[PDB]
Amino acid sequence: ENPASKPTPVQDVQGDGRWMSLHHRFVADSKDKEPEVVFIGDSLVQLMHQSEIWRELFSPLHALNFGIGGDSTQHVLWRLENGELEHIRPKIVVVWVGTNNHGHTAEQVTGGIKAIVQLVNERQPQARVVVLGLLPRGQHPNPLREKNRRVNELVRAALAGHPRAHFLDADPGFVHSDGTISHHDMYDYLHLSRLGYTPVCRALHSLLLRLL
Repeated sequence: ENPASKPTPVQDVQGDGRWMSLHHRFVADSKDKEPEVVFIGDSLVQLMHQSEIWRELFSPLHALNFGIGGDSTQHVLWRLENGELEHIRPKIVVVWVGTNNHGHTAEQVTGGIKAIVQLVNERQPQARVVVLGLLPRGQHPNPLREKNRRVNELVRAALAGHPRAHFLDADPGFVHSDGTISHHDMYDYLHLSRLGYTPVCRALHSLLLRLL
């Protein structure tokens, strides 16, 4: 198997069960709410909710945010199969995962992303699926930049022929001419500051408004 597309939960090796607590909260959310849009993915999705761009741009859309820090594609796949898509009928599902898939080749990660789109197409066939490109990372040029770039190419190629599947590259150009990423945009060269989220969320919001 491709480990990126084999659904599996995160095993708790620390002891406080926080991952499973989050999953259960999201399952409860889906059970009790009627979102038009659901966002699912890793910390880039999760921390988008810690506003203050979420309330102005995405709350009005009737959205649920199921981002979980540290998740790889297989974790998101498992969550979608194990309750987070139940009791809802969203118009759009936004997917943003793959940067945490350490140990998986770019091809494998792409396979994971395609599995997530397929699952969504099966369980929520009426929904359009938006997949965000993986952002660059690291202060200077490094292998993860090339990897994430390659994933984006392969995913873009994969979704090109997909009527209601949309690939969005939300990168406004975080990697500068000198090859650096500014801590003003990504405070730790991975997670986005408020300043970093602005153009990303702006790009997403526009697309969501078209589709909607």
